[PDB]
Amino acid sequence: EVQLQESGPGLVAPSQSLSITCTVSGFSLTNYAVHWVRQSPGKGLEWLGVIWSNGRTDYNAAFISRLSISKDNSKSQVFFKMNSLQADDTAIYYCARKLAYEGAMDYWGQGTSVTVSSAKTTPPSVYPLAPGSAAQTNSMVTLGCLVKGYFPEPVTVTWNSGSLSSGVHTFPAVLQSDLYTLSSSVTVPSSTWPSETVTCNVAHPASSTKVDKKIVPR
Amino acid sequence: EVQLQESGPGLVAPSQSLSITCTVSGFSLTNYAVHWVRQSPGKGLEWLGVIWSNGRTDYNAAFISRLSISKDNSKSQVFFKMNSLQADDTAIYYCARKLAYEGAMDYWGQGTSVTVSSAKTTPPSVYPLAPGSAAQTNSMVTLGCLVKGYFPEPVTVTWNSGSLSSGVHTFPAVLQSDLYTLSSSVTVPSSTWPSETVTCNVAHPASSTKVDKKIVPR
Amino acid sequence: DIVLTQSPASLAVSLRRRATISCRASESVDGYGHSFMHWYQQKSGQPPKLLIYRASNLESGVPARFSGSGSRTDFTLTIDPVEADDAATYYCQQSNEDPYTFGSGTKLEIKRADAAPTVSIFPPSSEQLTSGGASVVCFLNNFYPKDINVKWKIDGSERQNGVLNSWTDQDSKDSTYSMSSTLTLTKDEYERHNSYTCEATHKTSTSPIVKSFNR
Amino acid sequence: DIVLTQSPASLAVSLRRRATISCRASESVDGYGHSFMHWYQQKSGQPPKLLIYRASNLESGVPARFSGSGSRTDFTLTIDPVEADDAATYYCQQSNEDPYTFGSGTKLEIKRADAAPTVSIFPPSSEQLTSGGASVVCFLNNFYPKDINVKWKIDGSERQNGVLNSWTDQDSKDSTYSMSSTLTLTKDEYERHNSYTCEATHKTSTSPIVKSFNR
Amino acid sequence: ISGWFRSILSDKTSRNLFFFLCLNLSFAFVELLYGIHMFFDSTAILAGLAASVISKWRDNDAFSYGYVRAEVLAGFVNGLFLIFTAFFIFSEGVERALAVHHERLLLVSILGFVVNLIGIFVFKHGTTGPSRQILQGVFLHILADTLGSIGVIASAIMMQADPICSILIAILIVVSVIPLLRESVGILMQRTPPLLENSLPQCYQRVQQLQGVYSLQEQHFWTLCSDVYVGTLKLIVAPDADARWILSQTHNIFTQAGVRQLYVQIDFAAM
Amino acid sequence: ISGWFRSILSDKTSRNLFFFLCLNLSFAFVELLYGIWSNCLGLISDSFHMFFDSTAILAGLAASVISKWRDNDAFSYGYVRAEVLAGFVNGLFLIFTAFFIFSEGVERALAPPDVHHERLLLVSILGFVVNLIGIFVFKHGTTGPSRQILQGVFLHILADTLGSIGVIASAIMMQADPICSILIAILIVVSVIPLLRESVGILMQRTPPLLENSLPQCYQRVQQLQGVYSLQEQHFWTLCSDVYVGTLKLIVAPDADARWILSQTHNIFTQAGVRQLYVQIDFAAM
Ligand SMILES: [Zn+2]
Ligand SMILES: [Zn+2]
Repeated sequence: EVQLQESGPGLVAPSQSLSITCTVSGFSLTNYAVHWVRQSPGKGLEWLGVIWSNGRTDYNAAFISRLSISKDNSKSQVFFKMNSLQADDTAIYYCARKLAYEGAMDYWGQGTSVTVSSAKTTPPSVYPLAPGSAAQTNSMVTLGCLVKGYFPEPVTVTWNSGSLSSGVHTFPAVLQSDLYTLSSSVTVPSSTWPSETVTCNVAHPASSTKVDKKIVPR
Repeated sequence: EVQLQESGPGLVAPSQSLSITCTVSGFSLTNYAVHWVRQSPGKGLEWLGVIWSNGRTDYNAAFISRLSISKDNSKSQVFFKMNSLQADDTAIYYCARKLAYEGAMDYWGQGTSVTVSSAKTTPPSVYPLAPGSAAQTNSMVTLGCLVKGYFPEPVTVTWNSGSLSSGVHTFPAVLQSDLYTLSSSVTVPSSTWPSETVTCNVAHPASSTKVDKKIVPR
Repeated sequence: DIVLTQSPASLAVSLRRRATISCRASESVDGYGHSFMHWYQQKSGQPPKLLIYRASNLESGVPARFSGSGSRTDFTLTIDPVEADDAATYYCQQSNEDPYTFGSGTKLEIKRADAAPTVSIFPPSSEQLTSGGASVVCFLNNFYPKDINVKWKIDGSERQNGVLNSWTDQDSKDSTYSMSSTLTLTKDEYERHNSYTCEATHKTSTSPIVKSFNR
Repeated sequence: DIVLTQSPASLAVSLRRRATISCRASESVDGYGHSFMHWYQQKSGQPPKLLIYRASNLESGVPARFSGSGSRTDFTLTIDPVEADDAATYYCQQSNEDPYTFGSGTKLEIKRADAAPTVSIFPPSSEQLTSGGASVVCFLNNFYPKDINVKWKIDGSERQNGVLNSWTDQDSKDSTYSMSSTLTLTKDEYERHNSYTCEATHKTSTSPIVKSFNR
Repeated sequence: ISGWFRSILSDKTSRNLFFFLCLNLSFAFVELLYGIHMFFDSTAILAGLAASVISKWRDNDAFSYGYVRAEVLAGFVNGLFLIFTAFFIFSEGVERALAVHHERLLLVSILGFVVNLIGIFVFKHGTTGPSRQILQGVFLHILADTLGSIGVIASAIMMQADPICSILIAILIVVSVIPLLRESVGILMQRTPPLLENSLPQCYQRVQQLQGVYSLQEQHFWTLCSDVYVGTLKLIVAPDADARWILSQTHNIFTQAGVRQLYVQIDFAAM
Repeated sequence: ISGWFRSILSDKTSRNLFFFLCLNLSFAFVELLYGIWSNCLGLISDSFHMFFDSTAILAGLAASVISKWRDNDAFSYGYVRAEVLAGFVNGLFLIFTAFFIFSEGVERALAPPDVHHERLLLVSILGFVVNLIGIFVFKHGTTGPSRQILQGVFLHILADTLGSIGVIASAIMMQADPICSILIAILIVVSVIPLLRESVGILMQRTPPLLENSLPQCYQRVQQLQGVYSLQEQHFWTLCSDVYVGTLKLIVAPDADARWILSQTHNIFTQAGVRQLYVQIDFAAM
C-alpha cells in the first residue's frame, strides 16, 4: 500500500516560486530516499534531485542555484521548492521513492501539472452533448459532454461517479486563445438512455469546480 | 504478482521420502533466495533450509543428513526432497522468498499439509444438512453441509463456487478412529432459500474428489 | 541455537487500545548497530506475513499502526490502535545465527461486547441415513467470549460419549466465535429415540438457549 | 552528462510478436560487472513504471515477458510476446553518473486489423446557445490506423478556419484510436447556415462516412 | 625541548632510558678524563629512547597509522648495530692478538660490569598498546655488553685467548640477536602475524560458512607495532545477501582471532 | 642451489651484482695473498672494510633475488619489501662506513703506521678503477618491486670512490688525511640521508608522498557520491615502490546503492594510482 501523493499549485506566474509537498504512505522516510522528477513534452524526463534518509540532498547540476528540497520524518512529507519559474519549467512533476539498494525509482506518485503563465484561472463551462435526432437508433448510442472555458490543466471528467467506466474516451485538450478546450465521449446502451440518467462530473482542482450536469435529449 | 506455489503429496507413509516442488513467478531464481519453513502444530515454525542464486544451500543442523534442496533457474522451480519421514515430520511446508539484503522472508506460499501415517486415502462423504422444520423462520436462516469420513487433511469447502462468501463458517476438523470430520455452516436470507439454489463444492486434493451437493429442504 | 520466548502466550486487547508483544532471546541477536530480529503475522489459514524486519523497520505495504523496538535480547512489537483485523498470531524470528529460529507465537484475542450465540440444530440427512450412521450437528454462531458449553439432552437424558466439538478462530470482521457440536449415533441409537435438544450455556444469559427437533 | 538515444523513436509491432527497444549511451554506464541502466514503462496518463533495474533484473511484480540485456553502452529491452496492454512509451535511465539522465522515449504501437470508425455528430446544446457561441463536434471512435482526416461541409461549403482536432493515444484493451473534431462557431454564422456534416476519410473504405443534422 | 622531559617522565620505559643515558654520559666524561665502542652504545639506547618517545605521538594525514613502527625500526636497528658491534669486536680481538699501559689496571671495567648488572636487574621483563620491542632490544644489548665485559677479565685471567673469547662472545651475541632480527624482518615485510597465522584457516572456514557468502579472496593480514594486527579481506556474496549481518559476523569472527583493524569489502555477485 | 644461478641469469641487475660479488671475492683472495706477508697492517684493515662491502652487495643481491618470489600463506604480499629492507640496510651500512673511515682518519693522524712499501697505493688504484667500472655499469639516471636496489649499491660505490681518493689525498699530503676523511664522511652521509628518509617513510606505513597531495581531492570526490554519509578510517601506505595499498570505510544511506558506490570509489582511487583498495561499506541506521 505504498502511496505517494503530491499537492502543488497548478498555476504559478513567471519569476515567482513553486512549492510542492509530497506526502508518503506505506514506508518510512527514515530509511528511504525520495527522488524528484519532472516530465515535459519539450525536455522529456528530467531528474531534479534526491533527498536521503539523514537529510543529505543531491541536486541536478543545472538546477542547483534555484532548487531546494526539504523533508520531515514525523508527518512523512517531502517539501519541494523551486525559485524563479519561467515558461520552461511547465512540466508534470513527480515525487518517486528510490528503489532500495539500486539507482532506480520503483514507486512514483500521480504527477501534478504545473503551468507557468501570466493569465488567470478560469472555471470550466461544461455543456452536454446529445444526438440531434432520435432516429437511426442502434444497439449502441454515443454520448458525451463538452467542457469549454478553463485554465489551467488538468480537468478530470468522470461519468456517473465512475459507475460507467466502460467505453469512455476522454480526448486530450488543446490550446486556443490562451485557453483550453476538452472533449469527452461515453457510449451507452440505447435501452439504458434516456431510461437511466447519465451525468458527467467535471473536476477542476485549480478553480475548485465540481459542476455535475445531466444529459437531456433535446 | 510475486507467486510461490508448492506441490507435494498429502500422504507420505513412514520411513520413505517426501518431494515438494515450489514453483515461483514474479521474480527470478537467478538473483533471489528461497527458504523452506515448516509449521508443525507442536514444534511451531521451523526453518529447514535455504537455496541461494548460485546453487549454494544451507540446511538446519538437525535435518542436514536427511535434507536436500535443488533449483532449476530455467523453469523457475525449487525442489524440496527429504528422506526418513517420521510422525513428527507432519507439518505444513512453506517455500518463502528471501527478503532482499535482509534475513527475513517477505513473500510466502500457501503451505501444503504433509501427513505421515500408515492410513490410506479415503474420499469424503458429504451430506447436506438442512433445518428439520420450516417453522420459526427469521430474516436469517442457517445452512450447511457436513463432510465425514475423509483422510488426510486438507479439504476445501466452498459455497456456490465462491459466489456467496459472506457468513461462511468452515469449522476445523478433528481426529476420531484415524479419520476426520469437517463441518461447515453458512447463513443465507430466508427469501433467497429455497428460492435460489445453494451448493457446496468439497475439494479433496488427495483423493481428487470434486463432489457438489444440493441442499434439499427435507 | 537461540531460543526465543514470547510473553504473554496469549493477550486480550479491546478495539483501539494498545497491544504489546515482547520477545526475549537467550543470547544477543545484535551486530554492529543492527538487531536481526524480525516480526511476522499469521492469520488463520494463511502463511505468515512479514511486518517488521531488523526489529525497527516496517515492511513496505504494512499499516503504520505496527511498530517495533528493542535491542540485544529484549524486543517489543507494538500495535496502536488495535484493529479487528489484527486478531492473529505474532512470531518473532532471529537471523543472527544459523539456524534461523522462531519464537512461540503470541495469540492476540480481541475484546468486544458480549454476543449471544445463534443456536441451530440440523437433523441427520437421508443419504447418511442410507449410509447406516446418524450424525446431528449443533451450530453456535457469533458468540463472545470463547467460553461456552454444549449440553446434550435426549428425552432428558445426558450423554458425553459421542459428543464432538470444534471451535473456529476469532473472526477478523466482527471479532466473534463459532462453535459446532457433533453427536454420532448408530442406526438403532437414532431410531429408538425421538427428541434431540442442544443446550447452550453462555455467560450473558443464565437461561440457556433451547432449539430442538422431534424425529 | 551521459546522453541516451533510443532507436527507433516509435515502433509498430503486432500482437504475439517480438518488440525490441535499444538504448545507446554516450559513455559507459558499467562498473565492476554491473551496468546501471534502468528501463521504465509509461502508459497513458500515469507516471512511469519500473520494469528493469540494472539492465538485466526484472522488477518484482512485472510480467516475465519483459526482458533486458546489454552491457557497456548498448542495451536492449525486449517484449516477447507483445500484448495489447504493452502500448506505452519506454524510457531508459542511467544511474552511473550524476545527474540522472533519461532517454527520449520510444512508443510501442500494437498492430491489428483495420477497424471502421464510429462516426457520430452532436449539435450544440441550448445553454451554450444562451452563452452566445456555437460548438459542433464529431466523434470518431474505435478505428485503425491513426491516419484519418475530417472534412467539414456547411451547406456544401468547406471551412478550415475553426476546425479543431484532438487525438487520443492507443487504448490498452482493443488497441484502437478515438478522434474528436470540434468546430467553434459564433451565434450569427451558426444561425445563418442550416446543414452541418462531418466526413471521415479512412483507409478501410473509400466511401466516406457522413453524419449530419439539419437545424 | 621542555615537553620532551615531561613525555619521558610520563612513560616508565622512557624513564629508565633517560637516566641510563645519563650514566654512560657521566661514564664518558670519566673515561675522557682518564684518557688525557661505548659512544656507539650510547647511540643505540638513544634510538631506544627516541622510539619510545616518538611512538605515542598522534596520527596525522602523512602518518595515518601513527608512529608505532618506530619501535620495530628501533629493534631492527639495534639488531644491526649489535651485528656490526660483534664484527668490529672480532676485528679488535684480532688486533689484540696481533699487537699494555695498564692505567688503573682497567679495574673500571669491573664497575662497568656492575653497571650492566644493574641494567639487567632493572630491564628484566620476562592504535595503542605500543611497547614490546624496545625492552627486548635493550636486554640483548646489555647482555652483549656483559659478555664484552667478561672478555677483558678473561684476558686478565690468561695473562695472570682473548681473541678466542672475542670469537665466543661475538658468536653468542649474534645467536642472541638472531630472534629479534627475525621478528623485526617478519613485521617489516608485511608477513602474516605468526600468532595469528594458525587461527586464519579456521576463520576462513568460519566466514565461508556464513549464509550467502560465495567466495573469499585477497586476504592480507600483517602486524602493526607488536600486538595490533591489521587485516584486509574481500567477500563475494549472493545478489541478495544480508550484507549487514555478513559484515557483523566477519568482524566478530576476525576480532575473536585477535585482529584489531579489519576491512571487509563485500561484492555482490551477478547470479 | 642450481636454481639460484638460473635466477641469477634472469635479471640484468642480478647478473651485474653477481659479477661485482665475484670481482670483490677475487680481490679478497689476492689481497689476502698480499697480507700473508709482513705488510698486513693496513691490508687486514681494508680487508675487513671490503669484506663489509661484500656483505652489503650480497644483501642487495639476495634482496633482488628474493623480491621475485611468489606469495604464500606466511607472506601474503609476497617478498616485495626485501627491496626496501635492502635500501634501508645499505644506508645503515654507509653510515657505519662513515664512522669507520672517521676512526681510520683519526688513527692515521695520530699514530704513524708507515711500515710499508706503498703496495696499497697501487692497490688503491685498482680499487678506484673498480669503483669507476661500477659507476659506469650501475648508472641509472603484485609486481614492479625494483626501484631501491640500484640506489643503495650506487651510493655505496660512490662512497667507495671517496674512500679510494682519501688515500690519494693522503699520498698528496705526505709527498692532512683526517680532513679528507671528515669531508668524505660528511659528503656520503649527506648523499645517504634521502635514501634513509624514503626507506623510513615506506617502512613506517606512511602515506605515499606521490599520493598525499591527491588524497583530499579523492576524499572530496567520494563524499560527493550519492548516498555517502561519511568517510572514515582512511589508511594508505606504500608496498614496495609503485604499489599503494589503501583501506577505507564508508558510512552510506540505509538504502544506498552499495554496488555503484563501491565501483565509483574504486574508480576514484584507481585514477589516483592506488592499485590495491579495500572499501568497507556500512549502512547507517537511519
Ligand atoms: Zn653495547
Ligand atoms: Zn664499499
